[PDB]
Amino acid sequence: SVYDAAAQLTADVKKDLRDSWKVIGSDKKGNGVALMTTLFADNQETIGYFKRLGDVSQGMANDKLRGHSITLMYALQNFIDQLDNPDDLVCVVEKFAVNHITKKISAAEFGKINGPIKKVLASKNFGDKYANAWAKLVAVVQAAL
Amino acid sequence: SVYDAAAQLTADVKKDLRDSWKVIGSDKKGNGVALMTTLFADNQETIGYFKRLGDVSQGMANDKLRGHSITLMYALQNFIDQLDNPDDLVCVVEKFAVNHITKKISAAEFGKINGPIKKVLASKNFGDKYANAWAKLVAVVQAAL
Ligand code: HEM
Ligand code: HEM
Repeated sequence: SVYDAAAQLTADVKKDLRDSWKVIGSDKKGNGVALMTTLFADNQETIGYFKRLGDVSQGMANDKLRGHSITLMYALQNFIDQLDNPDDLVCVVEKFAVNHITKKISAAEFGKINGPIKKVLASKNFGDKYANAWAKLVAVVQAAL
Repeated sequence: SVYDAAAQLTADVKKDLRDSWKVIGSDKKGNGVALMTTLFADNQETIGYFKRLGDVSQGMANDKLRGHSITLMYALQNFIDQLDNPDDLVCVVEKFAVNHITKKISAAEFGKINGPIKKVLASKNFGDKYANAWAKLVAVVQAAL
């Protein structure tokens, strides 16, 4: 239940999400591409889903990948801004869930983003505490897939 | 090209876009839904394109419409944040252009959003000068359609 999952975002979890987002969200292009390249490097079996982006190994040089990556960061910005109201968080999460359901992305595969998030956070000195907080947010999307 | 349309956005235009967005972008749920409902009221012929959202006459109560509207405002947030780097603005604009091209939305049809934007801007007392500035930003997207 996406609603029960949203209920797991306690005061402490929301605080850690906001605090870390303040840093990671400051460079959407840089960290956005970092997230995607890490996903492709650690889970090569997911590259096939991104055929529209062309050669993803080009990273920042790939205009389609850069556009996609920046936009992805605004989806996270959206989630963070909706933390105050569970009803609004759920409706935006379901909107993005549909985008992935159409691309045939399951809850299990969506969860493969946790590894990359932990790595990007770690490179900014945010440890497991923050990685686990973000895993709870990702879990809300997984509940809608 | 799209680059040309973006590179032509002057300092004065960017100033008006940012100043007005500070206001209309401050209430994404409220102004986002207002934009969509106004589009449906003045351009009823577009209602059919949004069948995935269900009964759009339900307004704010429609969770699918609310989720869509909030997300639309983040696409605008994206554009506004990329104003000073045409290269980044272009790649994000082309990304969203693809979303509409797949939905069979022509450049002329995309331009129908100018009416709703002008009305929402006016509701906050931003006049024709601001409506003209936004029309120039919409024109960047039209260059990709
Ligand atoms: C933090 C997690 C993630 C977020 C917030 C996110 C966000 C997004 C956004 C905003 C889009 C654009 C939707 C559109 O306009 O069609 C997108 C597209 C896509 N996402 Fe994700 N995504 C995430 C994780 C993943 C993962 C882990 C996979 C795959 C294992 C995945 C697969 C896809 C695919 C295949 C597309 C379509 C790309 C294209 O053809 O343009 N996403 N995602
Ligand atoms: C300020 C201008 C506009 C912006 C920034 C914008 C933004 C968006 C965004 C972000 C999406 C979601 C993309 C996706 O996840 O697939 C979307 C979907 C869509 N847009 Fe727009 N849009 C604008 C104007 C228009 C206009 C004027 C029309 C119609 C004449 C239109 C028709 C559509 C349609 C049919 C969809 C698909 C909705 C669905 O089935 O989920 N858009 N738009």
